[PDB]
Parts: sequence; structure tokens; C-alpha cells
Amino acid sequence: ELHAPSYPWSHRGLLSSLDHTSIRRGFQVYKQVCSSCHSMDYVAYRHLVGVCYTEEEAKALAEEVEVQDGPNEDGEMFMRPGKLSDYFPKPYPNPEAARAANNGALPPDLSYIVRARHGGEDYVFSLLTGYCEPPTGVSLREGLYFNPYFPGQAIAMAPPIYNEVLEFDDGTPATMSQVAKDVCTFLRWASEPEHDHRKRMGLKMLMMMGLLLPLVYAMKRHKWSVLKSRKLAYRPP
Amino acid sequence: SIRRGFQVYKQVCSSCHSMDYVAYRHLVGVCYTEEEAKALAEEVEVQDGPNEDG
Amino acid sequence: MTNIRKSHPLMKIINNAFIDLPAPSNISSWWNFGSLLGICLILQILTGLFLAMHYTSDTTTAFSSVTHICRDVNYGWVIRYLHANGASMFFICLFIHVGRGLYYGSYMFLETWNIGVVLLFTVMATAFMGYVLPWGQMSFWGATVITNLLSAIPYIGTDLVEWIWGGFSVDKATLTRFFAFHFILPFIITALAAVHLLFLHETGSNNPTGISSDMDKIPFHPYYTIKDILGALFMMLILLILVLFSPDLLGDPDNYTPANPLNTPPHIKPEWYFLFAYAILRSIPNKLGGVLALVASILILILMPMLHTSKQRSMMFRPLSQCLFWMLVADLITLTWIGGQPVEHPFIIIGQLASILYFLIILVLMPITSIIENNLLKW
Amino acid sequence: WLEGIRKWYYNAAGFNKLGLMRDDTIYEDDDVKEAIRRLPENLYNDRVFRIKRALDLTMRQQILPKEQWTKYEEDKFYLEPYLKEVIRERKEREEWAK
Amino acid sequence: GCVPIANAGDFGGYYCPCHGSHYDASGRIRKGPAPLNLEVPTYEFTSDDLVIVG
Amino acid sequence: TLTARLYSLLFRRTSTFALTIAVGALFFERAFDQGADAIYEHINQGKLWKHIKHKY
Amino acid sequence: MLSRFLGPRYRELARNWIPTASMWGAVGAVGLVWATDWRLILDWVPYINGKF
Amino acid sequence: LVDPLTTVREQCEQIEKCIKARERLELCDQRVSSRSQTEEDCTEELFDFLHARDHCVAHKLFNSL
Amino acid sequence: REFGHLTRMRHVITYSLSPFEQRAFPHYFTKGIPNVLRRTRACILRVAPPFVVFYLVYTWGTQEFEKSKRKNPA
Ligand code: HEM
Ligand code: HEM
Ligand code: FES
Repeated sequence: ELHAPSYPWSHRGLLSSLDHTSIRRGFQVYKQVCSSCHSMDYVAYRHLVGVCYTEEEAKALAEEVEVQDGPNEDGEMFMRPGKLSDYFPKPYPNPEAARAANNGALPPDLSYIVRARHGGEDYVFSLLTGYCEPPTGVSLREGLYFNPYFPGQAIAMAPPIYNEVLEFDDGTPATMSQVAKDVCTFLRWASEPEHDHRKRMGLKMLMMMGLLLPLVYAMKRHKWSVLKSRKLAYRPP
Repeated sequence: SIRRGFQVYKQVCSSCHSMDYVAYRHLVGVCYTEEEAKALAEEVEVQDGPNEDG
Repeated sequence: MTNIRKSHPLMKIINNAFIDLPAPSNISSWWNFGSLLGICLILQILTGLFLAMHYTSDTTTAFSSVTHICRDVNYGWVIRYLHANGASMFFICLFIHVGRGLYYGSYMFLETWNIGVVLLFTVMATAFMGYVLPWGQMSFWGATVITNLLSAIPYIGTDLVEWIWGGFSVDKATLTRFFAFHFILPFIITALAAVHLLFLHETGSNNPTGISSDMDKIPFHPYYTIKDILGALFMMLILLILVLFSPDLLGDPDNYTPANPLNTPPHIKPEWYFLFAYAILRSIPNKLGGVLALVASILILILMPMLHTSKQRSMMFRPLSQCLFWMLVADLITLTWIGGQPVEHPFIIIGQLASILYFLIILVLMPITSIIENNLLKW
Repeated sequence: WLEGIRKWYYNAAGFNKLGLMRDDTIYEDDDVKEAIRRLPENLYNDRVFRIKRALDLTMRQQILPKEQWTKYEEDKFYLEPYLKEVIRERKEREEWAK
Repeated sequence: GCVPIANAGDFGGYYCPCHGSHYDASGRIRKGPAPLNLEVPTYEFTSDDLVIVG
Repeated sequence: TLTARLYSLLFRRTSTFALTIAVGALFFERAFDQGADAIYEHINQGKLWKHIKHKY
Repeated sequence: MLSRFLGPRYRELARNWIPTASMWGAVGAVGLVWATDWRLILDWVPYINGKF
Repeated sequence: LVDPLTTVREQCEQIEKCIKARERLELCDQRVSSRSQTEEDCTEELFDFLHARDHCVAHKLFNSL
Repeated sequence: REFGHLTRMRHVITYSLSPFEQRAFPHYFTKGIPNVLRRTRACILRVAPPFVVFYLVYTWGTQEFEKSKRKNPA
């Protein structure tokens, strides 16, 4: 089938890292577009602190949403404003409610959706910026939408990303390609909350082994030069 | 005595206590026969999982 | 008045093991992998411990606990990916070790070679269970596919599966069972490795030339300790590159999906270090024959010392056998490539050809080549 | 003809480059070990030195200059008679045990 | 052993996604590699429709 | 020669050798961490949550 | 290998050890049936089959 | 507001490889639609055109965002 | 099997040199490069052909898969 092209992400470099302002925009698009139908329960508002939002900002975001907290004195379930430690709200109570809601289809959890799809971000980007009319001959079942990049060539998703879908606080034009770019960077971060630190540790390893290896090699050669300079002589009678 | 004690639990103690680790299946072959255990289990209503509507 | 190095019991054992042990002078770099195995083992025993310290074993908390180790535990992701890719490093070193033993005729050490085969089986089983542990889609479905092979065994076979599954399918019971087995097995591997070193020390290592080197022997400590340190540095370079720069290079992305028994991934492939055998499994339509060929693909190493017909021991002076050996290596690589691709034209016929050629090379081509070989040299 | 193939094989084998003779490269089983023990002292000393020089060269990953290569015609056959006798004695023992 | 998807495919019965085996909406093969038919359990009909499978 | 005086002062005694190694590690940690952090920060200038937190 | 072990006295030794080896195999068969509790065989021995 | 993706889309479609894919797909369209009943579905030529256009647009585009 | 009773060697003399009086990288490129070239020349004719055959088979099989996955004019 059709595989994704290799887009030149700012983080695709060996030592490059994610664009954290793009992560900040990506969280916004997640919260105001796909939070209605997708769950990211593995990540929590705590993780957002210091990577693309500050402490107070993340706290305000948590207070904006309301979550369920354990039973009160009367043994009754109740709502409360979310704090910095709650995980991201799940839009549907049980997965079956999710499947029955949209159309017999379960929106995959986005927490690992970048590392759970062959192609990574390039796929999901091409997924969102890939909707097109069916080619002549296809008789798409009602309630489905055509997306060539999706295996099965028939997404159950509706086109989520149109122009002016939201209002970025930075003021960047929320055009479709832009919005998809930040949502994909955010999704990569969600799937890999180590990408920043991984490259830093790798850089340290490279510039450190670049002197460790020649030195241990020199020690080996120094120790072995006793044998490698051996000069044999055979003197029979 | 086990068979009688189970009834005692069912009618008196079960109003406010529980033996969550014990299922009706355990009673088969110790204090109730298989059909009797079926009848005992069917006298009560238990929560189940989500339907097709969640 | 004496060295406590060569009089204290533990110190005497260590001294005879890797301080004053007479080693061949001309040992090439291919021998370093021996230690590169043990170090890997130690690393695998180490990191796995720190994984078992934040890993539950229930199907409702397996994947979640793994994600917890990756995202929340301080520096936990380093340990997790270090384990996942140190497994691949372990198997790369294992395959290169087996290749070295095959090429230089080290299988003449019968006890050490057989113990090595046992170690290979144990390591493969341990890695299989470990890959089952994180309870991904790949994990669950590969476990089902692999264990369902035992249904092919006549009579007892079905029962055996229900025994290992602890029920009717890979489920809650099997996950914890595999956790316990994956924990215990590496210590058995360590014991067998100690026995292996014992057996090897009773005869001494074999040099690349294949000839006895009792005249040119050097002490192990001043030379091969630093050689092994360099080897460990290189292996750490490769492993750390893998973990730090491209961790999900040798894995499969579908393993990052919670195991759902009601849906299978587009492809069901095992870990890479198993594909070479999986392709052989796929070669024969007869399921029982497939399982038998799967076992024989590894058990052939047992027969390998018997098939040795060449007057010489190694392959240093056997160009024809050298081309045969590299044909075998290319064949194994071909089987590994075939395993990944689905069961379609032309992968099916290529897989059958590769599987046939593997046994043809090991059992027939090599002994006949050695027979021609001796004749070409007056003996 | 065949001897040309044999000479090509001797050249491509590589043990000539190390100064080794044919019999130095043989695997040392029990029969070969007993044959080596049976060797006269003067032959044994040359065998040991040739083997040690070859191991040295392989340790440093080198070969002798082209002039000091054991030629195919000069490749004597010292271990062959002793190995043949040892094999004959072993065959006699096995036949008697039969 | 790849679980086939619901009633769809070439004829409409099944479509096994792993290596493309077809089965009609009876477990019976009609296309693809699909060595044999899908194997049917020891079903037991109760009253109405609550079939006790196995 | 600088190397000769350095050897006589530091490397002759294995105890002074170990002390030299220890202090060298102490200072090398700072030097290397500073250098590596500076390089990584320079390569990815303007992208980490330290060149942009000032905007919030 | 097989050239050496194919002998008159070698087959004679095989014949000598045939009874011990064969009824060692019988020992193994009975032990396997017992430990496994092989019902297929144990249904025919008179007293033991009463267990099932 | 205009999409930079859209802007780069026609520029990438103005490519010889994309051009060839265009009339391939168009001919397939006539073949499929003209016939009363056919399962031969022009997804293959659509996929070729998409692969060409998307490999083109991958190099571009990202330096406009 | 310890040093002292491994074998019996006579009339051999070996001369060595302290590691502190000889270079640890003696002509690492003056004779390193020609030695490497000889080593690879004396082994490539036996190593390469199997892997080159595998590469041909790989590319042929992959393109066979690709152009067997297309549509057949019918
Ligand atoms: C658990 C993994 C293993 C460990 C830790 C291990 C350990 C070792 C070590 C340290 C050596 C000495 C270094 C060397 O010669 O390479 C060695 C030698 C050897 N091993 Fe292994 N080994 C392992 C697996 C195997 C396997 C799978 C085989 C093959 C069946 C094998 C066969 C041999 C042989 C034949 C030797 C002697 C090599 C020679 O003399 O040239 N080993 N082993
Ligand atoms: C013989 C050496 C070992 C090998 C080859 C090995 C291999 C593996 C593999 C392949 C995995 C799956 C990695 C993945 O999720 O992708 C794994 C997981 C695991 N192993 Fe091991 N292992 C070894 C030793 C150990 C030991 C000794 C322990 C216990 C101390 C251990 C504990 C674990 C745990 C807890 C996991 C689950 C965590 C995870 O999968 O990331 N392992 N192992
Ligand atoms: S598993 Fe059903 S066809 Fe491949």
C-alpha cells in the first residue's frame, strides 16, 4: 500500500530535539480537537510541566477540566476540579461506549500512537493531511471516509483538521498543515517523553567514547607491544 | 452443618458482610449439589460488563 | 609463605580461570565475543532486576507497568531500552560465537560444544518468555503462535499446550508463569556458563590456525584482560548507540499496543533473532514436520562434530569450505529476511530453497567438500 | 591435468605463506598425537619451531616474504610414515578386538 | 490463527488479514489459502435463544 | 620535559596516582558536562524549554 | 566407527546384554505408565483399573 | 486564509512523474466508469500519483511552517 | 594444564622489548594500510560471492513482490 513520505521534522536530526513551542501548540490542538473522542490516559498534566507549559499554566489547565474522584463520606461518586497530578481525561467511560458512539469503531489511544504505527509521525501526519475523494470505482460504505494512507483505505474517522479549526495563542495561522504539524510533534513527544534527554545522553556518549575508545586501544597496544615486537630465533645444533 | 451455615449467612449475615473470595462454584460438592448451586446463584442479580451500548 | 592469589581457594580458582590461564598467542578478535556474551549476560541479569523492581505480572497492569517504567521511573527508560536492545546484542554475540566455533573447528571440544548448544536453547527460551512479558500485541500473538506448535506433537501434544498455557489460551496464568520462568532461567544459564568454562579450561582454547599452540602460550591477565576490555568497550559503543539514538530500530511498533485477543496485528512476526528459524517453520506445510525441522535447525550443532571429515581442524587452509561457510551465512541471512515478509510469492519458494540449502550445506556439502579437500592434499 | 589443480590448491590453501609444511596443519587426534610423540628429536624441534613461528605470524596478522614460502615440490612428508604406522597398529588392535 | 474480520471480504463471509484466507459466512472456505473450514464448537440450544456454547 | 616532572610528582606512587585520578574525575565531570550541555543547547538553540520559558 | 563395532564378538555382547536391556526397557515402560497414570493401558490390568 | 500545503500541492503536481500519473489515472477513470460493471477501482494509479506528489511535497512545505 | 609442563621445546630464542621503550602504534598507516589491503584481497573472492548472491536474490524477490502486487489487466 501507500507508505508515508519522510518529512523533514525539526527533530529528525541525529542530535536534534523537538520544538517545544510546537509541543505547546500540539497540546492545544489535542485538547480542543481530538480530546472529544481520543484518550491519552498514559500521560498526565504533571508531565506537561517544564516541557511545553509552566507549573501554574498546567495547574490552570487541570482546573479547567473536571474529573471523577473517589467516593465521599456518603459513599457516592462525585466530580472535582482536576489537579496537576490527574491523568488526561478519558472522553468515553468504557471502550464499548466509544465504539458504539462514533460508529462501531474504537478511537485508538494516542499515547503511543506514534510508536504503534509503522511510519511514525510521517504516517499520522499523512493520515490527517491525506483525506481525499474516492477514486472512480470505490463504493465506500456509508459512514466511512476515504483515506489512502490508512491500511484498509477506509478510515472510520471524520476529517478532523480543517482550516481555522482553533485559535493558537501564539497567533500562528491555524492552517491545516500547521495544525497537523504541531499535533504530530506533540504526539511524538507523548509517545517518547525522553526524546530530548535521549539525544543529550547520546551526544555525551559520542563525544566521550570518542576519547575512551582510542585510549583503551592505546593501552591494549602498549601491553601487547611486548609480543608484537617479539623476534624469534631458532638455533639447532 | 456447612450447608446449614451457608443458609444462615445468606439470610442473616449477607445483609452487611461478604466473602468476596468465595463463589457459588465452591459450594458444589461440599454443601450443595450442582443444580442446587445453579438455583442458588440464579436467585441473585449481579452486575455484568458493558452491553453493545456501553 | 605463598601468593594468596594461587593458594587461597577462591583466588586459586580465579587465577586458574582468567589470570594465569595459558591462552593461545594468536587468538583473533573473534574470541572476544566469548566474554562479550558473559558481560551481556551480566548486564541482562542486572537491568532485568531493576525491571522486575517496577514490573507487575497481571494482564491488567502489565502494559501499564511497562509504560510506567518508561515514563515515570527516574531514568527507568534507560534500563528498559537497555534490556530490550541488550537482548539483541546478546543474540548477535551468540550467533557470532557459534559461527566462530563452526569456522575454526572448535566443535572438536565435544563437551564444551554440547554445553554451548544447551546454553543456546536456554537463551532462546528465556528471550522468548521475556518478549512475552510486556504484553503487547506482538507479545501476545507471537506467544500464541509459538506455543500452538506444541499441539502438533502426537498424542500428548494438545495436553502439553494446555499445560503450558495454564488453561485454554495465553492469558493471566501464562503471563505470570512466563515471568517466573524468565526470572529463574538466566541463573541456570549462568551455572551452565560456569560449567562451560570449566570444560573449556580442561583442554584450552583453539587458535585460528587450528593447530595446538602449547608452545606459544601467554598468560591471560596482562594481555587478554585488556583485549576483552577493549571488546567490551566496542560492544558498549554499539549497544549504547542503539539504545540512545534509535531504540525502536530492532523492535516492532505493534508491540506498543495493549494486547487484544479479539484482533490480530497485520503481521505476526517474532523477534529478529528468531526469524531464521521461523522461516524454516514456514517451509514445510506438514505442521509436525515443521516443528521437527524447527528443533533440528538448532540440534544440528550437536551432529556437527560428527560430520567433520577434513584432516585439518579449522577453515583457515580450506578455501572450498570457506566458500561453503559463507554460503551458509548468506543462507541464514536469507532465511532471516524471508521470515519477516508475509507468506506470498515469491517468498514461499525462496524460503523453501533457503531451508533446503541450509541442511544441504551442513549435512552433505561440507563433508563431501572436506573429502575432496583431503584428496587435494595427498591425504 | 590433476597435478596442476593440486598445485593451485596448495597455493590457495595459505599454509605455505606461514612457512608451515603440510603435516604441521593436521588436526591432533589421539593417533596424530602419538605419531608426533614418535617423531625423532631433530624433526620434532623443527616442527615445534615452524608451528611457533606460524602462530607468531598469525598473531601479528602477517605472512613471510614470498621467497621463504614452502614450495609445493619442497613440501616433504615427514609425519606421513609415522602416522601410517600408528593407523596400522590401531587397525590391528580394532581387528583383534573384533 | 489470525482472527478473521466480521462478515465481509470477497464473497462477504470472512477475510483473514494475516495471509488472506477466505471463508464464507458459514466457516466454510471459498477462496484464499485457507486450508480447511472453520471448526464449529459443541453448541447446546436452550429455550428461546440463549445458546450455551460448549 | 613537562611529562617527566608530572610523572615524578603524580604518577610515581600509585596512591598519588589514585588521588590524581579522583580529582581529575571531580573536575572532568564539570568540564565535560558543561561542554556537552553547551554543545547540545547550541545545536538546538531556541527549541528547548529553557530558551522559551522566558516568553511565559 | 560402525566399521569397528560390527564384529562377531560385538554382536555376541549385544546378545548377552539383550535380556537386561530389554527388561530395563520394560522397567521404563511400566514406570512411565505408572507415573503418567496412562489410563489407556491401566484400564486392562485387573486390580488397578478399579481406581478409575 | 490559504493552506501552504495546498499552495505546494499544485506546484508538486506540476512534475513530469506526477504529470504521467495524471493521464494514467484519467485513462483508468474512463476505463472503469465507461463500462457498466467492473471491479477493476483505480486505487493503483491513484497510489502512484499520491506517492509521487507526496515525495515531492515532503522536501517542500516544511520550510513554510 | 599450567605453565611449566605444557610441552617440550628446545633450541628456540625469543627477544622482546619493554613496552615503555617501544612505540604503541609503530607505522600504524605505513604498513597498516598495505597489510589491510592484502588481507582483504586474499579473502574477498571467498567472502563476497555469497553475500552478492543474497543481494541479487533480495532485490529480485522484493521487485517480484512489488510487481506481483499490482493489478492484472482483465
Ligand atoms: C551463554 C552464552 C555463552 C557464553 C557465556 C559462553 C562463554 C564462553 C566463553 C567465555 C568462551 C571463551 C572465549 C571464546 O573462546 O569465545 C567460550 C568458548 C567456547 N564456547 Fe562458548 N559461550 C556461550 C555460548 C556458546 C554456544 C552457543 C556455543 C556453541 C554451541 C559455544 C561454544 C563454545 C566453544 C566451542 C568454545 C571454545 C572456542 C575455542 O576454543 O576456540 N558457546 N564460551
Ligand atoms: C538471559 C538474559 C536475558 C534476556 C536475553 C532477556 C530478554 C528479555 C527480552 C527480549 C525482554 C522483552 C523486552 C521488550 O519488552 O521488548 C525482556 C523483558 C524483561 N526481562 Fe528479561 N532477559 C534476560 C534476563 C532477565 C533477568 C535475569 C530478569 C530478572 C531479573 C529479567 C526480567 C525481565 C523483565 C521484568 C522484563 C519485562 C520488562 C520489559 O519487557 O521491558 N530479564 N527480557
Ligand atoms: S492467518 Fe488466516 S490467512 Fe494468514
